[PDB]
Amino acid sequence: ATVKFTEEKQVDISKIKWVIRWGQYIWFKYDEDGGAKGWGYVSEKDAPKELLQMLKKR
Amino acid sequence: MTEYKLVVVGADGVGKSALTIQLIQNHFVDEYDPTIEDSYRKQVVIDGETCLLDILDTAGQEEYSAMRDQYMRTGEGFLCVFAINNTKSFEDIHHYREQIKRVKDSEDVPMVLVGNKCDLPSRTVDTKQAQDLARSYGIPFIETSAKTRQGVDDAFYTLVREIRKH
Ligand SMILES: Nc1nc2c(ncn2[C@@H]2O[C@H](COP(=O)(O)OP(=O)(O)NP(=O)(O)O)[C@@H](O)[C@H]2O)c(=O)[nH]1
Ligand SMILES: [Ca+2]
Ligand SMILES: [Cl-]
Ligand SMILES: [Cl-]
Ligand SMILES: [Mg+2]
Repeated sequence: ATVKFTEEKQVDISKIKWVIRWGQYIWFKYDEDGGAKGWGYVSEKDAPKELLQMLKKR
Repeated sequence: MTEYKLVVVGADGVGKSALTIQLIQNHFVDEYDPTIEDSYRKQVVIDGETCLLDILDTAGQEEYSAMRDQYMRTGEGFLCVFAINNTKSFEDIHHYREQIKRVKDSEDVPMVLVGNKCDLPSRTVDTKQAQDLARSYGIPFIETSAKTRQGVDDAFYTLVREIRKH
């Protein structure tokens, strides 16, 4: 599925290439989408489960 | 099932990680992204046989030479990568090869020569030089671009085909 963030924005989970949890938020980078790579962040509260599953143990 | 123990080697910055991450995750490793040494598994179908790729993405500068040798001892086949705009990395190729043969103690080690960054306009290692080198080793040569994903599947699969030929 997709990740909603920020100017709302949706990026498909397969495009997330890097992600960590810090300071109550989840921080991620993603591949070319609409022809441009980029970053985002979502509060740990509103984070999709398959996003959170990409995090390191534990 | 049958697992293939693949080892990606080559000079620093030739695109070992970019090739491996494209194959495994369909992302492009740019200059800001992790390129650190790690292993990756992927199940694939090659010529109608399902198999598992167990891929070691090695460091350009390996910390322990005896560790690197033990990597090569375990490895069943090797992607020797250079960048087509880096003559040193190309000259570094024979180096990796001899190291692999000496450690393996064998003449028929499965091996594919990979010329990466073929998307770039400024080439300094033409196809003929690589094909010639590859010819003298008796191994295939594959041109890749981890950026555009050109030849990524080809490089690794051709390496598997090489192992299937002993
Ligand atoms: N234009 C272009 N740049 C590429 C290509 N492959 C890799 N690069 C760039 O080359 C640089 C190094 O790539 P990388 O995959 O990190 O190389 P590496 O061999 O793993 N280096 P290391 O030994 O330090 O781990 C990065 O800036 C990357 O984006 C390619 O096919 N085309
Ligand atoms: Ca095996
Ligand atoms: Cl990025
Ligand atoms: Cl095997
Ligand atoms: Mg690397």
